[PDB]
Order: sequence, then structure tokens, then C-alpha cells
Amino acid sequence: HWIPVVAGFLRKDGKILVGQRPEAGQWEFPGGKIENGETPEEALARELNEELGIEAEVGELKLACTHSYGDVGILILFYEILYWKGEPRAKHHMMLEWIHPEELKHRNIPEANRKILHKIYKALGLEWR
Amino acid sequence: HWIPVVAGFLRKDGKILVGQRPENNSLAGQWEFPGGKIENGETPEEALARELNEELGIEAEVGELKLACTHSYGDVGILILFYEILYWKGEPRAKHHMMLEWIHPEELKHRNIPEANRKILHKIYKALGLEW
Ligand SMILES: Nc1nc2c(ncn2[C@H]2C[C@H](O)[C@@H](COP(=O)(O)OP(=O)(O)OP(=O)(O)O)O2)c(=O)[nH]1
Ligand SMILES: Nc1nc2c(ncn2[C@H]2C[C@H](O)[C@@H](COP(=O)(O)OP(=O)(O)OP(=O)(O)O)O2)c(=O)[nH]1
Repeated sequence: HWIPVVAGFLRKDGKILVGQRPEAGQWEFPGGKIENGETPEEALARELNEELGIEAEVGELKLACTHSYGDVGILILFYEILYWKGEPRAKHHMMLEWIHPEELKHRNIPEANRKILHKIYKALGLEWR
Repeated sequence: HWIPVVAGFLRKDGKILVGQRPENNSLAGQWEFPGGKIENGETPEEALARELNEELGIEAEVGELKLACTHSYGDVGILILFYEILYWKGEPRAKHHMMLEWIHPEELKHRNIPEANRKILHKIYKALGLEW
């Protein structure tokens, strides 16, 4: 039993966009579940819109990973988001931040992201140091 | 309700590896890229190295992720991750598929392949370093 998730990398002068989960406390890349019928891209442009209020174009696929929370299995696809209309506003996360990507190392993020943090860094054109 | 599937591109002087689905009580006749379902617990890579071993008898290293697509059977949801397989040990033997072939990638245009593959045949060609 799987739940496919899509997530995007938006950048701003090097910094990356994470959002703070509402109802949990963790920071994460904007995105959400693929609904029945939609391509990953469609799901992501939609989630970016309803979470951020932006009209995003979905770029290259960067990474995929899996994670288990019990009998629950998530598959996350991460996509580079270069192009969008407007500026992201917090519609769903009780906070949004542009952070230095190095900060991920000491932000509370999904264990699914934590375990592949290095892969994420490369995908962002960076070095795990 | 979703089913993540992983699949590989192996290449041989330009040609690409496809296998023919077992002429059996399965969704057969169709040619497809070697691979299979992600089992519980495994990363996409683990699932694919494993599937390439059971289907082909090769020890493959899984390379860079090229493509992801989805497809519906109304109620059934298939998500397919395609990976570049550059390195492996041995030569592929027909173990699961009732036929294996190295084909000119162009031949995909007139091969019976999963609709999930045909809908994005153009994306596949690019991911293979070619032009549609
Ligand atoms: N968007 C996003 N989701 C992630 C990330 N890492 C792990 N996930 C997982 C946690 C969640 O189970 C799932 C995202 O589901 P959502 O919270 O967007 O759906 P929703 O708010 O509707 O929750 P619900 O189905 O009502 O319980 O993906 C990430 O970096 N970004
Ligand atoms: N490996 C691979 N699977 C594909 C491709 N296109 C669509 N699929 C879908 C169809 C199948 O539902 C799924 C692969 O499942 P498997 O054949 O590995 O499972 P199994 O051998 O147990 O047979 P079964 O699906 O239970 O009838 O992926 C492709 O190009 N390569």
C-alpha cells in the first residue's frame, strides 16, 4: 500500500523554500499527494498553487525515494521548479521560509528527507561537505 | 490505491533491452523494459537491482533516475520510475520474459508496449539521448 508524493525545489538567490507543517511541526518541501488521474507534474503544479498561490511550471525530475511509517509506504518524487508567476504566500503551512540549504542539516525534516539529505544536496547542485 | 514500479534502460551499441511479457495469464504479448514492483521496505534502486537479477540474471548497478509517469486502469494506479542502467555483470538471459531483444530504440514506435510507455514515448526518447 503506497502513497506517491510530489515535492518541489524552488530557489531564491541560493536559498530554498521549505514550509512548516500545520497539524507535524516538521519542515518540508512544498507539494502533496498525486490524486487519481493526474501525472506527477499536474499533481505538483496543483499542490504548489493551492499551498503557495503561485502558477508554477514543473521542471526536471531530480530524485525519488521511499519511506515506511508502519504499514504506510510513501514514495516521494522531487522536481526542480525554475519558473512560476507571483510570490509564494503561506496558504497552508503556518510558516514559509527561504533558508540556506546548509540549514537543512539542523532543521527538523521528514525522516524520508533526512535519510537522503546528501542526494538532495547534489540534486540542488551542492556538495555534502 | 497505487503501485510503484521500477524499470531500467540497458543499452548495447545504441540498441535497448526490452522483454516480452510472459505469454501467460498475465497482461501479456507486450514488450516492456526490464523491472518490476517495489516491495515494502526497499528503495527504488534495491527493487530494481533485485528485479534485474531475477528477470535477467545480471548484477546491475542502478544509475541516474530519468523519468516518472503515472497511468490509470480506472481503479488501478501505476507509477513508473525509469532508471539508466549503465553498469552490470554478465549478459542478460531470458529468465522471466518469454523473449528478450536488443532493438533499435526507433522500433518502439511500432512495438506493442504498455500504454503507460506509449503516452510518454517522446519523453523516453529524450531520456535515452535521442530525438522523437
Ligand atoms: N509535500 C511533502 N510531503 C512529504 C515530504 N516528505 C514526506 N512527505 C509525506 C508526508 C505526508 O504523508 C505526505 C504528504 O501529504 P499531505 O500532508 O500533503 O496530504 P494532506 O495534508 O491532505 O494529509 P491527509 O491525507 O489529509 O492526512 O508526504 C516532503 O518533503 N514534502
Ligand atoms: N517493468 C515494467 N513494468 C511496467 C512497464 N510498463 C508498465 N508496467 C507495469 C505493468 C505491471 O502492472 C507492473 C509490473 O509488474 P510485474 O510484471 O513485475 O509483476 P508480476 O510479475 O508479479 O505480474 P503481475 O503484475 O502480478 O500480473 O508495471 C514497463 O515498461 N516495465
